[PDB]
Amino acid sequence: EFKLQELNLTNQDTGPYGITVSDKGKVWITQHKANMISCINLDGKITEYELPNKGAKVMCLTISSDGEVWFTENAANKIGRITKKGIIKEYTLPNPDSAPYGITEGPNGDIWFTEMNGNRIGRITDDGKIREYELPNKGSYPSFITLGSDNALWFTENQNNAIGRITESGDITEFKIPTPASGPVGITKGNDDALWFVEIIGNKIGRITTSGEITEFKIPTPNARPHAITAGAGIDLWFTEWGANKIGRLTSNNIIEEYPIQIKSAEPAGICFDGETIWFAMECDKIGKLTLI
Amino acid sequence: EFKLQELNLTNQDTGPYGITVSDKGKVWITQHKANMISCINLDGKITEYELPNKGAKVMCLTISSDGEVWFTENAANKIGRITKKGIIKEYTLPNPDSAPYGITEGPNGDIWFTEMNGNRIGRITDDGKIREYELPNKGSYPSFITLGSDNALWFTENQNNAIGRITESGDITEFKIPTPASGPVGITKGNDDALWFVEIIGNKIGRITTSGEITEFKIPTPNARPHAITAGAGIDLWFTEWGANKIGRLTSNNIIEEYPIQIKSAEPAGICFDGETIWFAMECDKIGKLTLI
Amino acid sequence: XTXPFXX
Amino acid sequence: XTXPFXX
Ligand SMILES: CCN(CC)CCS(=O)(=O)[C@@H]1CCN2C(=O)c3coc(n3)CC(=O)C[C@@H](O)/C=C(C)/C=C/CNC(=O)/C=C/[C@H](C)[C@H](C(C)C)OC(=O)[C@@H]12
Ligand SMILES: CCN(CC)CCS(=O)(=O)[C@@H]1CCN2C(=O)c3coc(n3)CC(=O)C[C@H](O)/C=C(C)/C=C/CNC(=O)/C=C/[C@@H](C)[C@H](C(C)C)OC(=O)[C@@H]12
Ligand SMILES: [Mg+2]
Ligand SMILES: [Mg+2]
Ligand SMILES: [Mg+2]
Ligand SMILES: [Mg+2]
Repeated sequence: EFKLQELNLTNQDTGPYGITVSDKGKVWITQHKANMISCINLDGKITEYELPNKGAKVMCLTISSDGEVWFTENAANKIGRITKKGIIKEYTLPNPDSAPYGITEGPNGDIWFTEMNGNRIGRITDDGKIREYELPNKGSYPSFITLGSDNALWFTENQNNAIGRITESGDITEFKIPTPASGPVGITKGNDDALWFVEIIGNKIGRITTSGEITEFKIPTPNARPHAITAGAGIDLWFTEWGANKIGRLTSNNIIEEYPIQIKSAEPAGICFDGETIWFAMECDKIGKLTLI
Repeated sequence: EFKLQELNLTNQDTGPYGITVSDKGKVWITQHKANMISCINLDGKITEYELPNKGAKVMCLTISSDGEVWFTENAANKIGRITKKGIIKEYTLPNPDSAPYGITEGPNGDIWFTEMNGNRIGRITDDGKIREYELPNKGSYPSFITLGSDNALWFTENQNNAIGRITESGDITEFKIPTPASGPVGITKGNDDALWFVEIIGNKIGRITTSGEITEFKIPTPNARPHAITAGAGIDLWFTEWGANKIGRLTSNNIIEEYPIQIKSAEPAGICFDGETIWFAMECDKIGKLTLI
Repeated sequence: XTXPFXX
Repeated sequence: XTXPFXX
């Protein structure tokens, strides 16, 4: 089957939350307590990137096409950027207290992000111009954001019980999730080209096509409280089960397997896939990897 | 200066991507959505060539010395050919799915092509024998391919940040581009006999001689994202700027001029030159021509 | 406990 | 958007 190994961090302050891998097996984590971003080299060595000002609350991050690490500062109203030369750039948002969270690359290279308190999708270029698009509904609380097969950006709307679609010209479109007040969180592009997402409340894995067709699959463990979802090999879809302390896998026939992490109360957050290893961040000071064999 | 005219296609499904001209002003386009190849007669009429099986993803094409249109089928693991009698021949590659992309004629008449997932340069004869040559480095992602003044075939290595050289005997040689992770795409023979190429990430026009000397020229528009490059009159080198929605021109003194398209979000792809008109394909359902006035 | 309340 | 991701 599979096997579960947890790497313990040496910094114990830190709060590992968002995770990503690169064009080698370099894993990058956001650490919201330490107020820094660390990278674990292919074989061994961590390198931390301490932010200039304290209290930024570093949440999601992504590796851009031109070798840069982009991240959001939830409490500092900023978009961050580590260049290939290792320097940190920070970009303040137009409106006070927008609370940026999710982040991913756009089809043209631009970096798009969600603003939770701001209630608007964002957009930023390397030379750092920003333009935003207000959502239609009051307090949608947009969260994760992913790039779909139709080259529009797809985002979950935690309060508005919806999956949102935004294309290049800022045209926004929303699809109401059948499960009332399900509170969607993680969203990702599946290898079948549909958008897959989690329901923290509904306790369901959601699938939405580009057309808009929705199908749902119930998570076997009650109150699992899923946070982040990533695509694995073939049709696999892995997800961190924060409340159940497990790693969920949606495999063949849309069946959900759940692998217990069970070092207790670990708080699994962000999750990704390098081609062989499912990597996931645990807020309780460790990093989890999961291989089949 | 110059002037910009966009002809709109009547097929709207279509996605024009690769373009080429003939021993008249006959322009041939690949249409990867329609799954067909069309030809626009010197004055007026289109003639479509519908592929037998759906989902082939027709990418690059070229007009061979003996009056044939050769093309690659990216998703069907095939090399295609339209004979001068108008019939379509398809040749499956030895290894499943190899994902052929770029295509050009060899010095002996053979048709050479690149396999992206396959990680190997290909070779095909009219009577349809195929032989391949594995690349040295893992996941070079070879793309465009062109015939240099030294009669070796030159190709860009998108992942491996290199310009590759292959002679008749399958001798492969690689030259690492100074700009790290620049992700080269278009390559063409310039009228100065050097090989010119684009860097989708680096945002540079690259020149490599047959000896191997590299010089680079920065594109004025940030994040231009160049795709294809063709030789024009004299020392001119034209290129489609996909991300910037412009047509770039490297003129006298290696200066880059940039002509805007201004049909929004048109997606310029393949580009060529018939002697008077720069022809380029725009994925968003039209074809662009550009003459000097 | 998932960062924003209650993600 | 240039055919293969991301040419
Ligand atoms: C500047 C940013 N760039 C470029 C640098 C990127 C925007 S884009 O190029 O990614 C884009 C994605 C898909 N678009 C299509 O036309 C398209 C997507 O799938 C298809 N066509 C497939 C079809 O078969 C066609 C058919 O379904 C047509 C559809 C569904 C048309 C839908 C409406 N399209 C538009 O109105 C275009 C809307 C925006 C502007 C899109 C995108 C950018 C998302 O248009 C496109 O440029 C492109
Ligand atoms: C799924 C979550 N559940 C429910 C199943 C459990 C409750 S909890 O996990 O959310 C809890 C809240 C904060 N905890 C921290 O570790 C924490 C809070 O602030 C901090 N860490 C920051 C610090 O690093 C320093 C701080 O001043 C004091 C700390 C960290 C003390 C840590 C010692 N904690 C424990 O011994 C226990 C930690 C776990 C067991 C705690 C429970 C004891 C409540 O819960 C945590 O997982 C979590
Ligand atoms: Mg960048
Ligand atoms: Mg022939
Ligand atoms: Mg927590
Ligand atoms: Mg495109």
